Amino acid sequence: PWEKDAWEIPRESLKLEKKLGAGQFGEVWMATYNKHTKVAVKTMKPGSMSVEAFLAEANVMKTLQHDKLVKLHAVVTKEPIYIITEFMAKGSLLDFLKSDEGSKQPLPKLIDFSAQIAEGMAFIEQRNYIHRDLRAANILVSASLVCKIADFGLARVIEDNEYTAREGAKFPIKWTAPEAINFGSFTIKSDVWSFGILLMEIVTYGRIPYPGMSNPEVIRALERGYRMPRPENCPEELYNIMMRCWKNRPEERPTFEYIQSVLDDFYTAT
Amino acid sequence: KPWEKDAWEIPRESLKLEKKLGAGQFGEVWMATYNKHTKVAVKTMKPGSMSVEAFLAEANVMKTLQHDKLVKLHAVVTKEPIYIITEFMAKGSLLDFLKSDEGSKQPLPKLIDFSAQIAEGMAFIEQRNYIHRDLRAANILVSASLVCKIADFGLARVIEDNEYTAREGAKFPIKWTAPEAINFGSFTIKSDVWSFGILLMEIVTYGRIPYPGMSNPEVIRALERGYRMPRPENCPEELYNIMMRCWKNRPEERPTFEYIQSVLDDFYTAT
Ligand SMILES: CN1CCN([C@H]2CC[C@H](n3cc(-c4ccc(Oc5ccccc5)cc4)c4c(N)ncnc43)CC2)CC1
Ligand SMILES: CN1CCN([C@H]2CC[C@H](n3cc(-c4ccc(Oc5ccccc5)cc4)c4c(N)ncnc43)CC2)CC1
Repeated sequence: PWEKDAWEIPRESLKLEKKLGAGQFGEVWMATYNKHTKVAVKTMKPGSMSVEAFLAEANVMKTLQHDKLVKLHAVVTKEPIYIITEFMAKGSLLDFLKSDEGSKQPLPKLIDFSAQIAEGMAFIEQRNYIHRDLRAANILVSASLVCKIADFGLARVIEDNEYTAREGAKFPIKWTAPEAINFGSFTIKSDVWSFGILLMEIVTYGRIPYPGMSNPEVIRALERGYRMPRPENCPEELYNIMMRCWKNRPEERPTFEYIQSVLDDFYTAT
Repeated sequence: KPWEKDAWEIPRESLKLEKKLGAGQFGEVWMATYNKHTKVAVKTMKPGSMSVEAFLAEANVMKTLQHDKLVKLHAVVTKEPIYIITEFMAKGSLLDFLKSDEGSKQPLPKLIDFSAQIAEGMAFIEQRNYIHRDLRAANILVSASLVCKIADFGLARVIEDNEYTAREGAKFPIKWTAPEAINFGSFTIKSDVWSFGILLMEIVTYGRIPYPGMSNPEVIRALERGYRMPRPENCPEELYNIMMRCWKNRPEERPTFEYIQSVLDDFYTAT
């Protein structure tokens, strides 16, 4: 139980133990808080995030408490910002699906992963929040194989400046619904499109979306009604959900409440 | 057979509009036949979009801007509303071509070829102390043999701002326009250079929107803080370096089109 009164904490309360990896806009560490609590710490790169803007958003994030969302524990306000969360022992779902243990998960387990993520996104949907960067790399997996959504809303507070431009694409074209690419219209419905791509990621154990296709080829193909074909070992029930998520009109995409209910039914059937 | 060089102001009756090519904000464009034998394009301006006297004054400058990489301005019709008669370009706009089945398959050397052709045309405009004012892939035309020609050069200056054109939305697009042109109406050959950089990104991405995922306010504030579009997939560093030169904050620090044309010509043969 993280101490409820510990929100803005000093940097010295954290002992960074092990570097888990380096991303575009920050690094993540396994750490010990106050000599006793194992946590994860995301240290943002200098210039990636404003303290005032992040804190204003992080005070919304921290209220998004749900079993399928990574728990946001604390922050460090000194530059550059630290984000302190629960530690997830099996890392990202993308890495897990491409590991020895995760590549062997049977189809019912894959459906269960998808249903867990859908339940978390249904919570975000009910709370009138938006993830903005849903993909398997932003799903974390616990020691007992519970999937939790990470980085919810974080893309909104990563600044676009000379420092972050050096790091490349902020959002990946292949996961992003057409209207957010073309019009910056990020909504829960653009999250629904991304969830469809994530579902394909899960069923393919982490294959790149649209294999063999460049980003321009993906955009133009989607405009002509192309959608990723159903791959091997993908049940039609699962593929049909993906196709619903990839409707061209955002308003015609299903709710996450609908998605979770259908995924839950297909889990028990499998 | 080439256009006759004393047929400038022509009667509307000399034109047979054959097929509408598309409807724009301030006018429409038609494939037409002139005098029963000459295939042309006709841009018919919407009523209220242009003054006949102001247009004629500018059109008499535009018609002297004759160059292989600029669309040839043949004739005009002065009765309201104005018609602009030019050569016909069989593959339409470069933006549409890059998003078509055939144009989406153009190899990288061809994309560099297109860039160098446009740069050659802009170097001519630069040498003639003219200003395009609305350079983007939508305003480049492509011929049957894949020659790229610059269209609408100078036309934005004679589109009126009134109750009629205000209903058509934004006159110039924010994400294509140099900051000093947005902020102070400072349209120069150097703001064209900025726009050419955005056009070069359009070409290498086969027509993607500039600044994907970003609103217009987000683009303006990001640029003020040194953000520039990152190098995309399958964009050589040579080409991206030219874009970055075009996007210098200070206009006088942007290269000339004579420089851009020479560097793109070098990179073309290398590819
Ligand atoms: C080749 N791989 C190497 C490992 N790389 C990544 C390294 C960091 C890993 N990682 C990332 C996280 C992690 C930590 C904090 C965080 O911040 C927010 C959370 C919610 C809302 C807003 C912000 C988001 C994510 C993580 C973790 N908590 N517990 C355990 N591991 C974690 C996820 C994998 C991925 C590529
Ligand atoms: C979805 N698409 C549908 C097609 N839309 C456009 C429709 C009009 C097309 N189009 C436009 C032109 C065209 C014609 C006249 C003209 O006027 C000036 C030229 C130079 C200087 C000043 C004025 C400018 C451009 C065109 C063409 N010449 N020959 C062949 N096609 C042409 C270019 C594409 C673009 C959007």
